[PDB]
Amino acid sequence: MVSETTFGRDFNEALVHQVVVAYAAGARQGTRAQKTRAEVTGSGKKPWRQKGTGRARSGSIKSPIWRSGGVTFAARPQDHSQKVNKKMYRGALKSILSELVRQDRLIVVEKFSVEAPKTKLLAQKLKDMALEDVLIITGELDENLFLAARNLHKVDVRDATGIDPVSLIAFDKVVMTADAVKQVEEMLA
Amino acid sequence: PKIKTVRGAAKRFKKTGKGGFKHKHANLRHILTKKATKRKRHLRPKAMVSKGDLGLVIACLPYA
Amino acid sequence: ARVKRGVIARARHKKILKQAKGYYGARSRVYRVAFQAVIKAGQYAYRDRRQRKRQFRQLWIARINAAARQNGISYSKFINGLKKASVEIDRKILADIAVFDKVAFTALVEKAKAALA
Amino acid sequence: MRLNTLSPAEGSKKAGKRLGRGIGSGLGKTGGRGHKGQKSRSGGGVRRGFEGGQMPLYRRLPKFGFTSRKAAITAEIRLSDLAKVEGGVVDLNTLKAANIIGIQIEFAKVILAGEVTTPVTVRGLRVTKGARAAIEAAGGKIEE
RNA sequence: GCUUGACUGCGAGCGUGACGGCGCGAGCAGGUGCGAAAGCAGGUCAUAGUGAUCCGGUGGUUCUGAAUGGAAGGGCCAUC
RNA sequence: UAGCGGCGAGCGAACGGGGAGCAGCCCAGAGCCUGAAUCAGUGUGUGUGUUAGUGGAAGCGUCUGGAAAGGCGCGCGAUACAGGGUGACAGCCCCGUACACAAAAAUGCACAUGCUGUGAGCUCGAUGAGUAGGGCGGGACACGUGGUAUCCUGUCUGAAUAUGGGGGGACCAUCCUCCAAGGCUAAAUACUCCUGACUGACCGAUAGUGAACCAGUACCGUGAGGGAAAGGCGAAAAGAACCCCGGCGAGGGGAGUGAAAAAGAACCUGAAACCGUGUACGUACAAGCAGUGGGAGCACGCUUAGGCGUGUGACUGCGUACCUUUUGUAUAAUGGGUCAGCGACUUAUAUUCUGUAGCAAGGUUAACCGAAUAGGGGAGCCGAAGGGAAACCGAGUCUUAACU
Ligand SMILES: [K+]
Ligand SMILES: [K+]
Ligand SMILES: [K+]
Ligand SMILES: [K+]
Ligand SMILES: [K+]
Ligand SMILES: [K+]
Ligand SMILES: [K+]
Ligand SMILES: [K+]
Ligand SMILES: [K+]
Ligand SMILES: [K+]
Ligand SMILES: [K+]
Ligand SMILES: [K+]
Ligand SMILES: [K+]
Ligand SMILES: [K+]
Ligand SMILES: [K+]
Ligand SMILES: [Mg+2]
Ligand SMILES: [Mg+2]
Ligand SMILES: [Mg+2]
Ligand SMILES: [Mg+2]
Ligand SMILES: [Mg+2]
Ligand SMILES: [Mg+2]
Ligand SMILES: [Mg+2]
Ligand SMILES: [Mg+2]
Ligand SMILES: [Mg+2]
Ligand SMILES: [Mg+2]
Ligand SMILES: [Mg+2]
Ligand SMILES: [Mg+2]
Ligand SMILES: [Mg+2]
Ligand SMILES: [Mg+2]
Ligand SMILES: [Mg+2]
Ligand SMILES: [Mg+2]
Ligand SMILES: [Mg+2]
Ligand SMILES: [Mg+2]
Ligand SMILES: [Mg+2]
Ligand SMILES: [Mg+2]
Ligand SMILES: [Mg+2]
Ligand SMILES: [Mg+2]
Ligand SMILES: [Mg+2]
Ligand SMILES: [Mg+2]
Ligand SMILES: [Mg+2]
Ligand SMILES: [Mg+2]
Ligand SMILES: [Mg+2]
Ligand SMILES: [Mg+2]
Ligand SMILES: [Mg+2]
Ligand SMILES: [Mg+2]
Ligand SMILES: [Mg+2]
Ligand SMILES: [Mg+2]
Ligand SMILES: [Mg+2]
Ligand SMILES: [Mg+2]
Ligand SMILES: [Mg+2]
Ligand SMILES: [Mg+2]
Ligand SMILES: [Mg+2]
Ligand SMILES: [Mg+2]
Ligand SMILES: [Mg+2]
Ligand SMILES: [Mg+2]
Ligand SMILES: [Mg+2]
Ligand SMILES: [Mg+2]
Ligand SMILES: [Mg+2]
Repeated sequence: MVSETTFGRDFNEALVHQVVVAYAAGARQGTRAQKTRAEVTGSGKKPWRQKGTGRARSGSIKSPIWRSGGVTFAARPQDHSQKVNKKMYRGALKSILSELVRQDRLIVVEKFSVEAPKTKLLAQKLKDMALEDVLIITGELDENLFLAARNLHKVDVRDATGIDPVSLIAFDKVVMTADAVKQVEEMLA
Repeated sequence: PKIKTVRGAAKRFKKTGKGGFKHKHANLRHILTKKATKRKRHLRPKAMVSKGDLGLVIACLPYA
Repeated sequence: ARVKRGVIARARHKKILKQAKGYYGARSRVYRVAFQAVIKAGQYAYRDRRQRKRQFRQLWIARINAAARQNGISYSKFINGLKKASVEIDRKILADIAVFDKVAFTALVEKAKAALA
Repeated sequence: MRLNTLSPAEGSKKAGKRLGRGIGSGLGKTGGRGHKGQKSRSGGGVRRGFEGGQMPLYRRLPKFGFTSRKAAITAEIRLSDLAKVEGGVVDLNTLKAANIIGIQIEFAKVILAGEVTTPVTVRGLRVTKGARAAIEAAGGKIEE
C-alpha cells in the first residue's frame, strides 16, 4: 500500500486482546506464598481432648479456622505466562500496525537520529515534529538516541527486533525508520 | 501429573474407528462342554461396549 | 490480592439495622436478630398487601350493610338490586357515599328497591 | 485502539463457578454436592471403574490379544505424502528425511489415501493394489 | 426299524436384561441321518440342573518369536 | 507406551531422538633417553575485583494554606524523571541517581616469570582370582520367581585368563559387540545458615515470620517441650509556666502551646456490641415470635393554608424466630449470649467436553539457544484410515473352506 497484509488488514480486536493480555501476564513475577496449616510454626499437639470439655473439637493450633492458623489454600509461587501461538502473535502485530496506520499514529521517517547523547537535542527534535509520547523504532540500536531518550518518560527508543504489542498500543504515536519498516515487514511477512 | 491408564481395562478394550470400544465376550473361558455350540459360537466374535458402560470404559482409558 | 471485608460487611449490616429501626430490644440493635426481624417484616408486608384488599372490602360491605338496613334493605338484596338496575358503583364508593352523602345512598337504595320490586 | 479500549470476543470469557457464596448464586450452602454421602465429602468419591462392589466391567470381561512389536515399527504412507519427499524417490530414508515417518520405522506401506499426480519411484516399500494403480496411473514405478 | 442333526461355519429378524449376559430364530454354505417322496433333524413337551474374571493345565495352530535362525514365553481356536 | 501387578489397588521403563555441557588419563614395569609434558606447592611482578571513599546538573514569582513540594505563571538540567527525605504531591531544597574517579594496607581471581618437588617421549612388554560362573537364602533392577536375562552378596563352592573371557532378557547355535575382578578425573546438576543489590497484579498489625514492639521473651511444664499478647501524639515536644478545687493525691477546670488538645501522652481515624444523660411520644384492666396491614391522638417542622412530612403509636385484622436435619419441626430435635475481625470448592499437572480466537489437511512446537514475552529450535505430539489377537491386508478388513 509496504505489504498490505501487514499494514492494511482488518483490526481483529479479539486476537489483539488475547495477545495484549498474554503480554501483561508474561510480565507477572508471581512471587509470593502464604503458609498452609503444615507450614505455620507450632506443635501438632491436639489443643484439648476430643470430648468432655464443652468446647468445639480442635485438632491443630494451625487450623485455618483459628487466628494465627494456616491459610486454607495458601498461595505458592506461580508462573502466569500464557502460550501465544506464533501465528496469533504475528497476526496481532499486523492488526495493531494496520490500526496505527488507519488511526494516523504510525509516522515513517527515512532517518531518525541525534548528534550527541543529549536529552535536550531529542526533546527539541520531538517538539519540532509535534511529538511528546512516542515509540521510536530504528533499524539498529544507536547509543546516542538511546541515551538521549532514557530520561524522557513519554519517549521509548527500540530496534525493529524489540517491538511488542503493548508498546505499539501504549504510546500515542509510533515513529518508524524506513529501515525499521523493512525489518518489521520481513519479521511478519 | 499425567492420568494413569487402568491397565486391566487396556487389556480388555480396544477403541474402534468411531470411538466405540470392542471387547471379548464373557463365558468362553471354561465350563464349555455343557454350553451349546450355538451359544459358544455367538460368544466368539468381539462385541461393542454398550451405552450404559462407555462412561466407565472411557474413564479407565483416557489415552485410548 | 488479600481482600479485607470490614467496609463492605459494615455497609451490609448497617443497611439491615436501618430497616430494623423502631423494633424492640435486640431486633433494632443486633444484626442476627434484626436480620430475621427485617425478613419477617417483609414476609408480612407481602402477605398484607393481599390482606389489605380483603380487609377494606370487608369494611365497605359492613358499612353498606348498616346504611342499607337504615334504608330498610339487607346488603345482599341491595347489591342484587343495584346489579339488576345495572349500577356498577363499587363497594368503596358505596361505603363512602353511605357515610358522606346519606341522601344519595337513599337514592341508590330506592333505585335498588325499584329493580327488585 | 488503546489499552482501555480492548475487549475479549463475546462468549470467550465465561465466569467460573464460585460455590458456597449464598442463596442468590444458586450454588450456596451445599455447593451443588447435594446432601451427605461419600460424594458430598472433601476428597470423596469412588475410583474409576468402581461399580459399588459388583465385579466391574473391566474385570468381568476377559483379557484378549497381545501387542505386536512389529506394528510399532510399521507405518502407512498416504499418496499425498509421495510428493512431500525430495527428489521423487520414495524410500524409507527419504520419507524419514521429509518427516513423514519416524526415525525408528523399519517398514512402510503406501495406501490409497489422498491422491498422487507426479511420477514417483517407490523403492523398498509395500504398496496396496489401489496405491500401485494410482502411482502407475501418474507415471510412477513401484520398485520392490 | 434304521441311525448320530446331541453336526461345523454363519445368521435376516426378534425377545429379555442397567450392564455382564441370557433366549427364540427362518434362511445361507459345507457335510450327514431317516424317509418312496413332500419333508424332518443344529439334542430331549417347554420352563430349574448353575459360576464372571484372574491364574494355570492339556491338545491344535510357525499368528508372534527382544541381533539373526530356532526355542522359551505370549496370542488365537478347542477344552479342563 | 512396553511391561510389572491378590494382572487388584497401583507400579512403570528402555531403545531411539532433541538439547545443556563436554576431556580424558594413570598404575598393575622395566629398559632407553633424561628430567623435557602437565598439574600441584611456595615466591616476585602484573593487571583486575573486593574490603573505606571523591566529585556529581538545574527554580523562581504568585495563590490557597499552619506549612507548599499543590494550583497558576514563566524558566532551567537531564547519559541524572531509580529511590528516599523535607511542615500537603519536588527532575532543579536535601540525600542520592546517570556518569566519571579513588586505596596506605589486606586479600579473591586471571595471567607472566623464578625456585622446590612432579616426571613427558619412545621401544619392549604386561593386562586386576577366592575373582567370573555355580548351588542355597535374600536384596536390587519398572520387572512381585515368573519362561526371567542382568546386577549385589550372607552361606557353600569355584574357572578360563586373549589360542581367552563378558554381553546381546529363559536356552542353544551363528554373528555382532565389548574386555570385569585396580584407580583418578573439570563442565553441564543440587542446595542457601549467611553477604550485597534489585524485583513483586505478595502481606499491611486477628494479616505478614511465632516475633513490625528488648520474642523464642513473658508465661506454662520435672523435663523433652510448649509458647503469647503488645505498632501509630504532633510538622516540630512547642509534652501543657502559672492559677484554682483536691489528701503537698487521683482526677478535673482554667491559662498557655499548636493548624487541631473532642491531637494531652489511657494520645491518628475512632465503627459495633454494651452503658448512660436529655428531649418527643407511648405505657400501670393488660395476655403470646413483638412484626405487619389498618389507625386515632400528641409533639415538632413545612411552599395549596393547606395538607404534607418526621417522631411516637392508643385501638384493631392477620401473625408460633432463624439455621440444620428430616416423611414431617413453633417444636419440648440441632446450633448460636452479643458485636467486631478472621473462617470453607483452591492450586499444579494431565485428560475430555463447551465457548472463543488463530491457522487449516494440516495444526503446534518441548527442552534449549536467544539480554531478547521477539526470533530461532518441528525432537516430538495430535490429525488426515481402517480392519484384525497377530502376521498382515488396506477403503477396506476380519470372520469362514467360502460367504447369500
Ligand atoms: K525513555
Ligand atoms: K452438582
Ligand atoms: K444343511
Ligand atoms: K508554588
Ligand atoms: K524528591
Ligand atoms: K561366588
Ligand atoms: K564374543
Ligand atoms: K507459634
Ligand atoms: K502471633
Ligand atoms: K397489631
Ligand atoms: K431425626
Ligand atoms: K436433645
Ligand atoms: K479442562
Ligand atoms: K478450543
Ligand atoms: K464387510
Ligand atoms: Mg498467619
Ligand atoms: Mg517461541
Ligand atoms: Mg480358552
Ligand atoms: Mg491489601
Ligand atoms: Mg442503635
Ligand atoms: Mg438450587
Ligand atoms: Mg449438611
Ligand atoms: Mg441421605
Ligand atoms: Mg449424594
Ligand atoms: Mg479430609
Ligand atoms: Mg519427526
Ligand atoms: Mg423324550
Ligand atoms: Mg422336561
Ligand atoms: Mg496373578
Ligand atoms: Mg530371536
Ligand atoms: Mg536374544
Ligand atoms: Mg547533586
Ligand atoms: Mg497532612
Ligand atoms: Mg582386565
Ligand atoms: Mg556377569
Ligand atoms: Mg556370584
Ligand atoms: Mg545365574
Ligand atoms: Mg531376589
Ligand atoms: Mg547371556
Ligand atoms: Mg502477628
Ligand atoms: Mg488497626
Ligand atoms: Mg494535676
Ligand atoms: Mg475530633
Ligand atoms: Mg502512652
Ligand atoms: Mg497525620
Ligand atoms: Mg483517638
Ligand atoms: Mg375487667
Ligand atoms: Mg390503661
Ligand atoms: Mg405478658
Ligand atoms: Mg393473633
Ligand atoms: Mg424422625
Ligand atoms: Mg408448623
Ligand atoms: Mg414436639
Ligand atoms: Mg429449639
Ligand atoms: Mg420453649
Ligand atoms: Mg445432632
Ligand atoms: Mg446452645
Ligand atoms: Mg491402523
